[PDB]
Amino acid sequence: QRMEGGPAAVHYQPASPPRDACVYSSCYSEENVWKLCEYIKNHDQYPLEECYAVFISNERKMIPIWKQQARPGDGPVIWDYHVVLLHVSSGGQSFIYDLDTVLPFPCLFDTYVEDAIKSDDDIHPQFRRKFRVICADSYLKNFASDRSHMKDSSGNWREPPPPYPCIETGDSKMNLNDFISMDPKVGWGAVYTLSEFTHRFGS
Repeated sequence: QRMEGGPAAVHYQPASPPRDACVYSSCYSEENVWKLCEYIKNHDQYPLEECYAVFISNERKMIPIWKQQARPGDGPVIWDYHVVLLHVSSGGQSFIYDLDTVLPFPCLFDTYVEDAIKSDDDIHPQFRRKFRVICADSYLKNFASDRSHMKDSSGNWREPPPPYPCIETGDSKMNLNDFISMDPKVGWGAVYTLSEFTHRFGS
């Protein structure tokens, strides 16, 4: 026997609708997470300060993620970047909302790290993961994307765009590179190593 123990939110209520009821577009995870942040803001359930947009990438923009819908099985998808929502519940128990995972929606942090992320120990160093964590309030206020990165040079869509107008602010219409970048000298939020990330939010 082992005691898995602070306070565990055993009665946790999701901050989102059911997976299938959520606004989702394949290859637009930055916008899928943005829409979850907007839903949490307009819903009177959880404070926005408890929620974070998490960008996963690296210098070479080649990161493995396991348990992904786009590739069923034991092998990973190699993304240029991926975005999930992190909810740190009042007690300190963390939950991951990833609309692209075959793990539960939402999923306990430790379970998502264990099965989806795994250790960088025996991973080829060029594939190792870094994490930019942005408060959901700061993500909604500062994030802008004109979707120019999803068009070819001829101007045709690589993947069908989301069925609503481009997200913009007063300050910018495109700053997506400042979020995907894992340079701590650019952008909003904090950039973490895997060990720093798993420690901060993991039990």
